[PDB]
Amino acid sequence: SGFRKMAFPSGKVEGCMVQVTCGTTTLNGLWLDDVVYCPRHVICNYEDLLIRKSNHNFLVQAGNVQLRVIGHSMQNCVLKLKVDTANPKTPKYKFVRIQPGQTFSVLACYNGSPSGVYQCAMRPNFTIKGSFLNGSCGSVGFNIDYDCVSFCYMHHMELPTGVHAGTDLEGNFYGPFVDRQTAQAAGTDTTITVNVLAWLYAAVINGDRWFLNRFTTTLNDFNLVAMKYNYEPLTQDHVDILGPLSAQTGIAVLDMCASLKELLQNGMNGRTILGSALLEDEFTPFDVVRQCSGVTF
Amino acid sequence: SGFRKMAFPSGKVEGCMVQVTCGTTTLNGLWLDDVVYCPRHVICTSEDMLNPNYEDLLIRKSNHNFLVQAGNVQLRVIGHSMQNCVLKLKVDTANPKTPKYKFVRIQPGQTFSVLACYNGSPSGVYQCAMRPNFTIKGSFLNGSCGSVGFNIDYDCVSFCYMHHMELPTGVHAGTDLEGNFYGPFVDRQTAQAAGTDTTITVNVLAWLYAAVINGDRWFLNRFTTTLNDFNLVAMKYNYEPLTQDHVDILGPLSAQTGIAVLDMCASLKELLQNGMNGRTILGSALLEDEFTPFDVVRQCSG
Ligand SMILES: C[C@@]1(C(=O)Nc2cncc3ccccc23)C(=O)Nc2ccc(Cl)cc21
Ligand SMILES: [Cl-]
Repeated sequence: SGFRKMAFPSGKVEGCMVQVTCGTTTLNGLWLDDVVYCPRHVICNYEDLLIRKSNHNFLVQAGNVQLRVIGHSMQNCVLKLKVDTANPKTPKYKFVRIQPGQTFSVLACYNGSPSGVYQCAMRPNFTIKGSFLNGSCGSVGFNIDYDCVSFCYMHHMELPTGVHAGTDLEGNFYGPFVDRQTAQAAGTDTTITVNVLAWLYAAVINGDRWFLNRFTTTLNDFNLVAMKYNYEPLTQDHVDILGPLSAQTGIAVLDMCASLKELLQNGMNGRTILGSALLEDEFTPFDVVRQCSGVTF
Repeated sequence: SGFRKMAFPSGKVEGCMVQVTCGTTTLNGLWLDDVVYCPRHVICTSEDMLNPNYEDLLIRKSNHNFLVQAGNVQLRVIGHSMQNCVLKLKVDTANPKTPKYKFVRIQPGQTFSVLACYNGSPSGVYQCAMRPNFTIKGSFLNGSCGSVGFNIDYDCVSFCYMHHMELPTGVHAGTDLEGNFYGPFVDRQTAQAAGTDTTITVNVLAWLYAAVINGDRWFLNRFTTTLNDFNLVAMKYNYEPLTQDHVDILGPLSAQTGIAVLDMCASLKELLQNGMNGRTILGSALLEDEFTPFDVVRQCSG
């Protein structure tokens, strides 16, 4: 029993974190093979700023050992520093771009030194509600699938509302954001409906059935209610994805949708679901199956 | 900005997790130097669980009965001793990935990260607090025994918990790494219940200071309270008595925000009386009690 916001073990990623210094700016780098990936704003027209830099201007540090930079290129908003030493601790990895609603683990780092690990979700507005201070830039988001680390996020900036914006590891931002000091705002956020439903199934699995009802709804009627409560549209793909949880608990997806419709119109009424007074939307249907079945890495 | 339930990076601990098999029972072990620490109930046969005599069960076991596995490599057990409710298996190989470590016993209200493992393989990491009733509200399935709780302050890993059992309410009970249980619990299948839980008042106040630091002041008020009057109200909501030690511990947060501890205590009393009124504090509709005053300073400043 128990349901917790659980991150993937960060060990495979810790072995990659390095400190990248360029002039006054100090942030984190991801050292994979002989390349160190970091936000391109470490140099701060990035093509013009980078052409003025030499390899010895980038001081890379892995523990107490300094890596010597032998090349530098830019791929969208990420700087790829070619180094002389290939990281022996480089895990099996892939660079994946995640979709909003998908969750990942963030290894927050300051001065190439991992300080904490937390779970979060790519919000529908392409921001993440992270926990970052100055020096956290270059901190990465990842998932582990068997023995392979899928890098999906690299932290770049904090928006004025306290939410965070970053890129995939190919330097492509999530959202309509740019990497410079300018007026940028996080768009109106929405709740990840498929994730709330997954968390309601986890609650059922954990012996919390008060919110269940004899009712079931149509996908059209659920989406009409969901749009009114700033909830993401639930697709037939989402219903199919919730299939295993629906099978395991005995509550059809549209039965749990009638439960969510009642929770949205009526509220929790002094009650909690999995120790929460709010509808949690940062557990995907896969996170619920992984935690309520015990998959290992 | 941002406030998250943040666990310590688990890497230093992952390198220690091993699978301990003794007969039918398979659980996790913590391999530090040439010793593998695991719950002593690994020697029990379920029908030797209501009233196990571990000294009698262990005297019957030999070193080759304990199959220890670190990855695909099998460790050879060369000795075995028992220290309270933990089994210490002396192995022939010292773990090269052994970090700088200490065994620390924690007090209720203290938090720690848990690296949940199954078959000596880490599956997840989460942040926990030792509840005032000495249980933890973990996320554990069968086969998670031996999973450890830790804090990684500086470069040293302080091991504070080893998972042993799940109580009938779904909460978990375990020991420090010296095998001493937290709480009035025993490693027996006998009827054991978690005592009435309470809210860690010092941690709620710390989380309210984190909220002030993050620009959330809606809950603040023009009132102060005596410490006695705060506890009289707090006790009625099942909140732990706030001691002068707790007030002293909150001193730095009070200094940083400019809100005296007893004024933050008046805000808390008001939140207990009124609730949130559709509002949230740091994305929560409930008063969070699993962030110590130290966790708040670490996450908000360094
Ligand atoms: C092995 C066991 C235990 O609580 N294990 C578990 C530990 N943690 C989580 C579990 C979730 C589901 C099932 C079993 C879980 C048990 O089933 N009875 C019993 C009695 C005494 C002790 Cl010290 C240990 C146990
Ligand atoms: Cl303590």
